[PDB]
Amino acid sequence: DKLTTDIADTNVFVGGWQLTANPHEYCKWRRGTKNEDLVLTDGKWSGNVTTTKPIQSKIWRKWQGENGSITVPEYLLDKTICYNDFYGGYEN
Amino acid sequence: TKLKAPAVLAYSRKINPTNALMFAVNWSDRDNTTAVMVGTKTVAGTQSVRGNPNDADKGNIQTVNFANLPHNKNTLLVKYNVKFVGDVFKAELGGGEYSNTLQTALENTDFGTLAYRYVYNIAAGRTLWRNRVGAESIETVITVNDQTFTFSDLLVNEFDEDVDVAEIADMVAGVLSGEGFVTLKVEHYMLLGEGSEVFPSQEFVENSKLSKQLFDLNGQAAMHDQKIGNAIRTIDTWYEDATTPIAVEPYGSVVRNGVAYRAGNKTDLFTLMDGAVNGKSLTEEDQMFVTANLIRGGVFGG
Amino acid sequence: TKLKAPAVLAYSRKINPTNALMFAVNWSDRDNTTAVMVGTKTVAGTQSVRGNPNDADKGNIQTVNFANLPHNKNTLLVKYNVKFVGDVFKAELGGGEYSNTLQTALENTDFGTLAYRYVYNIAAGRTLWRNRVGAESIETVITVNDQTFTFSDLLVNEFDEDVDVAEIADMVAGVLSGEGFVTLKVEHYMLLGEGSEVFPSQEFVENSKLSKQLFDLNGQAAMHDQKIGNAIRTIDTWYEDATTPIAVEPYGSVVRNGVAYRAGNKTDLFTLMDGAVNGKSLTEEDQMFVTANLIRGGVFGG
Repeated sequence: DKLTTDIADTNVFVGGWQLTANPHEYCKWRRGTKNEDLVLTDGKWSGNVTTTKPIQSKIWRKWQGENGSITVPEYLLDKTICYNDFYGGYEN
Repeated sequence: TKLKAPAVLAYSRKINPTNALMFAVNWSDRDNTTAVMVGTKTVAGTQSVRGNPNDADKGNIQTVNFANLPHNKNTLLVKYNVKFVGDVFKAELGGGEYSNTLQTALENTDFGTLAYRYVYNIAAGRTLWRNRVGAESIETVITVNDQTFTFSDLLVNEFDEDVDVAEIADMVAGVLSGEGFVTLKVEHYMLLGEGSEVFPSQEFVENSKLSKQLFDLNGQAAMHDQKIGNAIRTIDTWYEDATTPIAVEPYGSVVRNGVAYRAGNKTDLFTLMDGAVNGKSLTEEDQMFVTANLIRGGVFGG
Repeated sequence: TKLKAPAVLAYSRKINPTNALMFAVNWSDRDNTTAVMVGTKTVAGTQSVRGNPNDADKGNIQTVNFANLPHNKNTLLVKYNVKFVGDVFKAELGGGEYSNTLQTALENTDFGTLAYRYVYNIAAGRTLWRNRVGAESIETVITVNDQTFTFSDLLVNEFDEDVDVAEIADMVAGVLSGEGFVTLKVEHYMLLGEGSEVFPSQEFVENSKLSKQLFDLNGQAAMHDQKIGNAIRTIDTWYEDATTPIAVEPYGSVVRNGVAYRAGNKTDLFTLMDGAVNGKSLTEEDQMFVTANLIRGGVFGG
């Protein structure tokens, strides 16, 4: 019902609309959420991150990180993503 | 049978020390005492934590509290009063069946060894904690019911036989076995050297600007009474694989080493206490341990 | 295996120096010690701050300290007692599942060299940073267990052989390898010249505050105890690309140069102690560095 043999506008047989910008606007490749990137720079986080401590009950392996970046949706940017060494992002 | 415990059962502190005030004296002139003051100094460190090495750069730079002897006197004096109190087997706020069966259970305990280890921890200067580090000579003056006892450097981890420690422990055991009380005014003289940094009790703080804050009373350097009292009951040499005396605790628990020395091997206070009430025979060292926890105090409820 | 380090693991400071009190003497009149007073001159100037442009019109009457020699004495005398203490392997907050493995991994430490470099930093003048600069004559007197030692010409950068430092290093290594303490009363006499300006240590001021605080005990110019402790442990010539002795840090980090020499290249203390308690073969120099850190002390937890 989405990959049908029609042309529609966001469909697959698209004809007539290739001339327009419609199949590249309404059918977006890797359509994701806003996605801002909170970046860890040498152990110091950029935005509203606040490093936390995991439960240390059954962790087998936990690797630490100092550089890199985490991809946070704009919805969860409102609150602190609370990055942690064991499990990355959550709501707390 | 099987008297379990009162859930409310608690015992009070039978060894009550005062806050150990610190003064600066000379080794020859011990009467001219001057208040060692807790000042604050600022400090530039190197930010050396175990984890991330990439913040080893830039300063650590924070303020802490310090207490040094002034550079005209070379001896640290520590003043406190330790009050041993009797009625040790009565529960202050616990029940009246379990408490009296525990009283009859520990009525034949060896109070002499208990009192000797307490008076030895007082007289060997174990109430001094890091202030003994680099001391030429530790002279302990214990005045008890108008009787002055002077002690030189005694070996602390072993409770070797001394006749003056046994002399004070005679009235301390007479107090602890029955009713009444006794007071020990204890003055420590350690030749720390002119200007040596002393170590008063540190404080627990959360939002303070000081990274380390020392305990003070009107600015004078002082030790916590709970720290001194913890060093009174560092007599436990009766746990499993005993090497050094640890503090008397219901679980033999030392916070610093992070391992409880009497938990998990059925040598804690509560199992022996329930056994002593329920009528199985206790050995002498664990009887002394249970009595030491009773005179330490604590809610043994649960 | 995989003996993971305790989070509470810390070691006490084992080289405890006092504050370096500073006096004015002559070169041939060494007994007449007059205390160097920190003078303080006022400077009139308006405030210029980033956060308050409205307050720049009037204010900031600042009064900056200074310390010179008096115009009748040409020699600056620096007195401090360095206290070396033993059992550097005892953790004070750590425990003994890791610290006992460290004891049995650093028992082969040549304390002789460690102590040599400590007493050489004591004697050669590493503890006299900006006031040994430009002095035509340097002298160090060390008094230790009623023994006097005289040092005149020791270049501070390399640890060359002199039997005088070695003599003291013996008893210092015997303390540090075993149990006990030793105290070196160190008096430095440097002939700078008539009325030459001297250099006390600096208290941390804010970005604003005043220009510079010099370190005062009871009005007299002095230098910080931790700053002398930085001088004594400045023995680290065993990191990769070692040009000059740096202060033994857990990360080999100097703040004033903006670089860390042992951080991030597997020669930091923490990887070496985990290698020691997991038992891989250490060389003599990095094991000596680890023992020097344990002498320095500090919390190593994570």
